[PDB]
Amino acid sequence: LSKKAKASTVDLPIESVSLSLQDLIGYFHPPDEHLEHEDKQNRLRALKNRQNLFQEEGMINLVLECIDRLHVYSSAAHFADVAGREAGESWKSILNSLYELLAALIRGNRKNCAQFSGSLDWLISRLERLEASSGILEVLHCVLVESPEALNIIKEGHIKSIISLLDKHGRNHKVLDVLCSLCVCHGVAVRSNQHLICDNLLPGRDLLLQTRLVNHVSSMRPNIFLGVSEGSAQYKKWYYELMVDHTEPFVTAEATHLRVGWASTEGYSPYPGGGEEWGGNGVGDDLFSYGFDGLHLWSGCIARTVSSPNQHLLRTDDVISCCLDLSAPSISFRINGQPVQGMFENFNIDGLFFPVVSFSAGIKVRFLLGGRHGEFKFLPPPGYAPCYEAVLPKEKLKVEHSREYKQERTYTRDLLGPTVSLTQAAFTPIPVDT
Amino acid sequence: GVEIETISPGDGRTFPKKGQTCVVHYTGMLQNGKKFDSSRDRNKPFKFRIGKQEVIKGFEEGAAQMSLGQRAKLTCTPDVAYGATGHPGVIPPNATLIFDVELLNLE
Amino acid sequence: VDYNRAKWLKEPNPEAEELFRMVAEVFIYWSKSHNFKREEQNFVVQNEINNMSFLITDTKSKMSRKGDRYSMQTSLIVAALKRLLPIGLNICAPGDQELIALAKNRFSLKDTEDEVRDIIRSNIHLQGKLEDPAIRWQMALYKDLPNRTDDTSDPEKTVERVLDIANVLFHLEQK
Amino acid sequence: KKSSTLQQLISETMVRWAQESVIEDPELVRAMFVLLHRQYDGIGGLVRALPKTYTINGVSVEDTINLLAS
Amino acid sequence: GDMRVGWSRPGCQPDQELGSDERAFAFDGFKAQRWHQGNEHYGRSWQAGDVVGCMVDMNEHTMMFTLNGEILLDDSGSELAFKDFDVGDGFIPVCSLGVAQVGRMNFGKDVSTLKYFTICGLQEGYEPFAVNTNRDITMWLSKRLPQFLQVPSNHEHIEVTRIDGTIDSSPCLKVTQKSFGSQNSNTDIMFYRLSMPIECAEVFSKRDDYDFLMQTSTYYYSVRIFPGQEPANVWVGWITSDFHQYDTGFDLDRVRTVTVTLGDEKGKVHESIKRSNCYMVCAGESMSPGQGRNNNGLEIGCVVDAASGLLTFIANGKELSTYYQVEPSTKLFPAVFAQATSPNVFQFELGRIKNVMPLSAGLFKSEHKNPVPQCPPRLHVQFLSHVLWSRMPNQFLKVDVSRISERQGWLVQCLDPLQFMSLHIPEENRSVDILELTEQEELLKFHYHTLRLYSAVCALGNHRVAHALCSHVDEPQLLYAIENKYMPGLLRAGYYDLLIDIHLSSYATARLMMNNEYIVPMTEETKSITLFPDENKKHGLPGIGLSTSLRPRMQFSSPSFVSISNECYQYSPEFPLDILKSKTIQMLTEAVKEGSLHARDPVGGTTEFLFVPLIKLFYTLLIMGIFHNEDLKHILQLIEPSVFKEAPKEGLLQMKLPEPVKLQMCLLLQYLCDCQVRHRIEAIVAFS
Repeated sequence: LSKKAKASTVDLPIESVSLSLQDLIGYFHPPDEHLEHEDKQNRLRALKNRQNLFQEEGMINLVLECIDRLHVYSSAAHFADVAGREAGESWKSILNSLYELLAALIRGNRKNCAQFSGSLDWLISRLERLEASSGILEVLHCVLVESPEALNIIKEGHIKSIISLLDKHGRNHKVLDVLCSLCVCHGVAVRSNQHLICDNLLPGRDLLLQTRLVNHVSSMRPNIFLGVSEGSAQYKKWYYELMVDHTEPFVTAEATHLRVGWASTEGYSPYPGGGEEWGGNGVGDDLFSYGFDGLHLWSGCIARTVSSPNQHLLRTDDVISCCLDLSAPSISFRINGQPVQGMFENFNIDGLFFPVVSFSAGIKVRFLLGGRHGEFKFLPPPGYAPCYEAVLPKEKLKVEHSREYKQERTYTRDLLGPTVSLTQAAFTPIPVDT
Repeated sequence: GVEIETISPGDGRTFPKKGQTCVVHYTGMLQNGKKFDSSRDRNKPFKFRIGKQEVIKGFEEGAAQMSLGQRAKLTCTPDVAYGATGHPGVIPPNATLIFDVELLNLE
Repeated sequence: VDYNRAKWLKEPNPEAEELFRMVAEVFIYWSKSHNFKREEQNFVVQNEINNMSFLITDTKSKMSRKGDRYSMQTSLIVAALKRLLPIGLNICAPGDQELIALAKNRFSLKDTEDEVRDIIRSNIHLQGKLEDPAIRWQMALYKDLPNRTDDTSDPEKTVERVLDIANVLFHLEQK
Repeated sequence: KKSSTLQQLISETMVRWAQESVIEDPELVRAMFVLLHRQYDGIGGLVRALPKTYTINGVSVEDTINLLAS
Repeated sequence: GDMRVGWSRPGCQPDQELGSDERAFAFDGFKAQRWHQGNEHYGRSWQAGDVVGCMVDMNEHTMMFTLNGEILLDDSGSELAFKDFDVGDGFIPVCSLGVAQVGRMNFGKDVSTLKYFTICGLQEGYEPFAVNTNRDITMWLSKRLPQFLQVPSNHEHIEVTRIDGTIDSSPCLKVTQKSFGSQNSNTDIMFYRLSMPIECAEVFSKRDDYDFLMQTSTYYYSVRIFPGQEPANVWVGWITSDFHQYDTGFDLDRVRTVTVTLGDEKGKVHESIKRSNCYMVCAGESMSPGQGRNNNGLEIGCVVDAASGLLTFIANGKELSTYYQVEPSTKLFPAVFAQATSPNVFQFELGRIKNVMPLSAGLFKSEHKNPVPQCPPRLHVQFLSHVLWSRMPNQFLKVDVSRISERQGWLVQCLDPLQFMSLHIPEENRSVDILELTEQEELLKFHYHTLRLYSAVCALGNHRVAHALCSHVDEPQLLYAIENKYMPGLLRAGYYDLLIDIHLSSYATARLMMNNEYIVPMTEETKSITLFPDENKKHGLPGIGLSTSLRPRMQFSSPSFVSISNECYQYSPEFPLDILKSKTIQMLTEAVKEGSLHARDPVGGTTEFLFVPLIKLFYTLLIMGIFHNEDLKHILQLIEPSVFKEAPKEGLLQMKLPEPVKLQMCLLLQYLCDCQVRHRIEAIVAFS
């Protein structure tokens, strides 16, 4: 077929090769574990004798030659364009069967693996090809497990190729097993391989999953919903305060979380939107919340440092004044009465806003919402209104969990389905057309 | 060549001098936010002496120009942190390091 | 019984025990007699009684073709037996119900009264190892509150109750 | 009576396990029987230990520690 | 109201009605119906405050339901709600709640809390679902925020075909509509993205030319909208990992956005940053001048300059007016939002244009300087889906909220610390709780093998690699993994092994290797040793006593990464041994007490996962010799309270252990015998 002699004179025994490969795989199949011990030992002895006879007759090199001649082509369609449709339909299967036969030939045989250590370098050169990656990986695993000479042959380039296989083909645990075999074999460690794998896989922190301890973060909000619409009766400018009575900077090894600001719902639903409900995330960790932490303005899980007189992280005896102007969308902060040289603006105003504080363990804070719900320490800016004025006449102002589930006994925990939309929050009177 | 943001102000007068041992807590972070070191994780304050090349030099100037009791975020360029070689297995080549250093004590 | 069943469950009643004993013989005679089968079938078809109409009227206040005229499954006698079964279950306990269970299996393999009685009498002695939890913590947690007790039942009455509940259960699982 | 001794306790425990179940792990079987033989051959423990026993004076302790470290 | 309750198979979908398929058997009291693969009438309707007792008998394959104690009946006389179902993978309690519906599920951990169990079920030999459990059963509930997951090969509507890049073509990922032209076809919009993001430069610096192509940080990809698909229904661009907005009616004017304005002390706005999670354009408006709409497939090209964070678009060889400016370090996923109006919707084309690198160069660091476009198997097409579960945490923060006074406002206080271990997926830029790997299987397997690789790279005294690994798995993580009761068994074993290998294996091996050699200095302490503690020839507790035989010295180094001394790369990294010892003792006592009663929920899922890692850590510490005196007495009483009593509780020996646990107990007894032999040798030297 090669050398440009493509014609019907070709003598490819495609079906015969497929059948013979299946028969040989069955011939070299390892014994079942369910068998009796002595029968298993007899079958293992027969398998080892077959492997030794094949190796002495030089069948491994024949299999390698067949694999190489099949790999000169790049795809099933490319093979079929020269050999024919019937040969192309089984090119992939024949390659897989050849690799399986090689693995069965060398599996568990120290002598065969030691002899294959020489060709081990050629095997890895085609590890990246998708049609042969799994078979090459299995053969490599067998050889590395059985022969220390394979480990001695393995160098930095091969390890980097294996790590690149991780990088390109995704998360495959067989590659990790191969790396483990490279690190340790037969109770003897290879320091060079260990150092290479460490230095070439760990510092990237881009392939293996990363672990970390994260403080649980909860949120508190008043039962207030602020929204702006066309023809609505809701005031546009609002103001509230949060003052800190106590804050432990490090309750655990991770810094204490304390952010204050505003959050928006997802289109008139009372449930805060865009964020998870369990822990780890607070105000400003999504695009539905807008937070201040003393030094940074937080939004979309992104923090921008902001200047203020004697800027510092929120601590004891700190008063934060939050102002929300929905006329021209803006959110502003004032720390201890000093203005914060930063502002949120031009955010989505389709939805309901509410004051919110997010925190980890180790705080005492107090909402000041004006009136009989907390006297303001500072005079609110002109035009802005206290947050207690947004309470509906029937309801009573209350500070509660932003999410639905809190610490409680399991058999008393209330499971909640989807909640009705708070369409009555925005009072838009539409008279009958006359 | 390093620069410092305040987080919690210190006393503002007492600073490290030559021949003094700084006792600090720090939290080493990569520029993408991945933590690579933390003395608070080990629950053991880190002690290092000024001018003896005991630590990375950027951390050295940051701690030197911090004050007693102060907490600060230190940004260190690779040239003062680890350079192009990096730390094998921990720090990638040419990595800017962010530390959260609290200067607990001066001995 | 369906109306007042909870009250007898809360407070055991010798009258309920007598009623259960009563319907036990009714059920066993119902199972044994063969001509009675076609005889009840003929009586029901002559009356054209809906049978299920009584249960439909009961569950009507609570809103709760092939077998339109009559059905095997919804016999009135077996319905009464299954409604009174909770009384028997509350009178009995698993602690003798394990040997009552192999009493049913002996009945299935066709053991009659004499051998069933003597086998039960012989195998009551099989005690467990001195931890065995279900039995001891059930009965102990129940009766360590000392004042209330049901222990005034005689071994012969216990044997008779074992026998009759076993035969009722065996006939019920047969049909 | 009760075991009241580590050797008796181990001797009882190994036999009880072996006669309570057919152990499917050859490693477990070997460990159990090694332990039982050790319990019944307490003399052999000293026979093995004493040749590997050596005593030194107080002035060579540090040098012996360094040599053991190397 | 509209609520259902019953038993579901493990594979039950969270976004489908209970009983509307084969995966669940439910009772619906809103309409007094039974639900499995359809609807039938069964029972009556509850009112507010009712209690529905769900009953299953997997032996007889039966299901029953009771309302306030009374058994619900079928339309016929049958009490059984379901009669012939295969066991399959088993059944778990499940409930579904509609709009404004509130329910409570009680698994009967405290049987006294069950309202109608005694009335019906107690006498029928029905066990409460959580009767033999020590900890609360974890709860899983349908997720609210949709997430991007790979398109299944068995999807009803979406099919993805991977087309390899030839000499004259480019790699392509074609999205097709399976069910178009058949009814129940999804006319709803779908949100597709590529599995890997392009990350912008960390700091922004304010034929073709090979040098420019190598030095550039500009990447390109394209989307071909096929003829017959309306360009007004297709959006092309980039999204961030924050995008979760599944809306049937999508428009570019309603994407989440914000503007952070930073100014000086007195006005003087010095910067304004526009932030959003969706940087896309509509193909219909991108067309703009007059085209035939079908002469060739529309080719919208997206160009990202990461060195400057600039996003530009090309309609047909023509630059579009729409452009975006992203913040530094932004990770952007290629994304297409399409409402299918044809069996063939669109296709990603991962090629390149003049003077621009392909997308694979920026996606994969190994191809950072490879101009040839590539589509490795890691890159795939994901779609926004609602078929996901969320694990309700077993513990929440204890927050106390109270109105102090009218003047003082509302006090919110939280003092008790609480933490969870977060597993971060790097390519997807997302994080999960590591306890979700109980139900995520491929991630569980990969992370277990990652832990095995961590052990292997530091195995056999590789102190440098152990120090490096201390950066990736710190000791708070190790302690949390050791102590947590809800950890998967594989992860628990892996973390125990990782702790042992990083911090304890070297010295444990040194002591075990010097174990069978007795070098006894001749000192007064040695001379004071006697075979028996007192005149009564009673054996002392093994290990407890005075031993003077020479032992290897135990030394550890601090795993600091700011130092440059390098002299700490000898010795294993330091770990809190007192804390580890106390936790080991407490956990072993708890494990003995809990495994005595043979609970249904052992830590790790099996008794092996509960005991083998814990006993391995305990044995390692015992080999190291950290235990002393009272701790030795406590552990010996845990092993065997009767024999080791000092003058109904059963130790680990009389506990009906599995075979691996028996092997570890054999190791422990071997060490105790070795301690006795060492004491005998020291006494012999003292007498001699």
